[PDB]
Amino acid sequence: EMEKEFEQIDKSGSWAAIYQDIRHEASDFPCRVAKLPKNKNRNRYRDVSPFDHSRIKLHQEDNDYINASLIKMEEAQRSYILTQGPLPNTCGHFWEMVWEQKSRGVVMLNRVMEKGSLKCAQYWPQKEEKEMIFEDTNLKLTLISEDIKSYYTVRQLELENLTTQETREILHFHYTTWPDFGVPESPASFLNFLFKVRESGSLSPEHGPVVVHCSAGIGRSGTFCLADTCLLLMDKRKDPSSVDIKKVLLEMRKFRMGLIQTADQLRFSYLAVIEGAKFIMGDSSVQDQWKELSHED
Ligand SMILES: O=C(O)COc1c(C(=O)O)sc2c1sc1cc(NC3CCN(S(=O)(=O)Cc4ccccc4)CC3)ccc12
Repeated sequence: EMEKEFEQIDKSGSWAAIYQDIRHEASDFPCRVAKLPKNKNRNRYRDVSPFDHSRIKLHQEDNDYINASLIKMEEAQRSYILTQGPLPNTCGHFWEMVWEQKSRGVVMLNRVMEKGSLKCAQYWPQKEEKEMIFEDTNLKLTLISEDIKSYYTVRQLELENLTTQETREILHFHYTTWPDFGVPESPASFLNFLFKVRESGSLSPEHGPVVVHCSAGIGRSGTFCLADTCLLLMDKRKDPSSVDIKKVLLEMRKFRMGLIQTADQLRFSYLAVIEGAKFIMGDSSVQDQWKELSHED
């Protein structure tokens, strides 16, 4: 169905119309807390807000607000937290959220500078010997190691609750070559990275939801989660034909606005899912193929 649909859309060249259709149907819920005056400086973009019903609340009495949404995919049985790139004033909240939600993985799909502008704060330590303390949320963060590939880096971080002295390992997955409002180089490079996240165990139901972020937390992040959810649905039923990508996206859009930002990002999601289906249905060669085609070395 999906590969048929994909061919029928490319032929008619109607990706824009298909994408706009989803924009039209998409849920609309209030974002009243996000729009409170006291939270203006907690939002990176005026027009990108978490719905009240699905927002992550910080466990504090001062101000519980963070620009983050819990995407809870009931049928798939996987949850994601989509959030904006933290601001210089919300890095402590970002890590507070990771701690409180018991996340094991953070997926970052942007660079700190893109198109000459700063799309995200430097919210993690770049050097082992220079750890970060977030005074406001009483948290310590230390770079333990990093594994740099050509187009993505995986970092091991240690997060410490300074109140309890409890520590956890966070894995940081940083895709560095995904342009804003753009698409990955190929399905292969995208899937190579997604499977890295998967193979880390960071997506396990044993943990809290993985935190996923680019700059606004909706375009690239939306693309990432849609592809992952569709592959997981397909996997559970071992039935690629049972997956309706647009339906999955619309469901996801119940939890955060604007997920997937361009028609081509939607088109790419189809490509990645169709290609990833090969692995799901038992082709044990494609994963090595993606690794080679990704040029990660
Ligand atoms: O590929 C990417 O990751 C692109 O990421 C983005 C940016 C970046 O600099 O990286 S800026 C930006 C996005 S997405 C986005 C959306 C946006 N506004 C959208 C938000 C979603 N809506 S909606 O879901 O339709 C609800 C709505 C909100 C406001 C007005 C009208 C409707 C459409 C406008 C403004 C800036 C940005």
